[PDB]
Amino acid sequence: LMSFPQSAPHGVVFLHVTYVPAQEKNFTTAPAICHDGKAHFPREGVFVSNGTHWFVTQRNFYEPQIITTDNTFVSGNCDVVIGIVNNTVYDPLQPELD
Amino acid sequence: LICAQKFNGLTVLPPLLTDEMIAQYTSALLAGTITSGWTFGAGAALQIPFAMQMAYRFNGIGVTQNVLYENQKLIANQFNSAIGKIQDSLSSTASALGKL
Repeated sequence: LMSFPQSAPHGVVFLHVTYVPAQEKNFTTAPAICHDGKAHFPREGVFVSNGTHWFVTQRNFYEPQIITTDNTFVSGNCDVVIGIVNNTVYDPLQPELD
Repeated sequence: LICAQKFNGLTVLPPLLTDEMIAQYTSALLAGTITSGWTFGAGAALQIPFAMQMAYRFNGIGVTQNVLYENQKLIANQFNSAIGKIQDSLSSTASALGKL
């Protein structure tokens, strides 16, 4: 994160302010999801699951969201990728339409 | 040669670490890398499937993941062949160990 110097005779001393993750939990990932035969990857996160649903979240602090088409992007049919998992990729356009 | 050296006080204080220990160190490092990505250098290791960690390293150099998740097999083949070539280049009398 940062560092402050502090003088000392014939020398110098730093005080690094590092950042360290603390306590974790194991979850069941997967590389991708295809809602309509077309894959979906995370823009910056990773697909995880509390066991029942699915979410994407940043790689250093558990903070799930609902999979919208705005943190995901498509790269073609969903037959060639490994470990994909059938699910839905909820979209915000239709519910906000009405 | 060796005993001749010993024959005038010249000794060889043996190393503190024994090559078996060092080999175990490198094994530990290698397992840590191939299982925990780059995390364990910053606390406790975190298991994470390999392919996903590879895709992360690809995003590292500005290459979106789909290239990896669509060329995985080819990647594996290329890497294995490269390892074999290393085996050859070292096993062969071609000596990179001048620096030692």
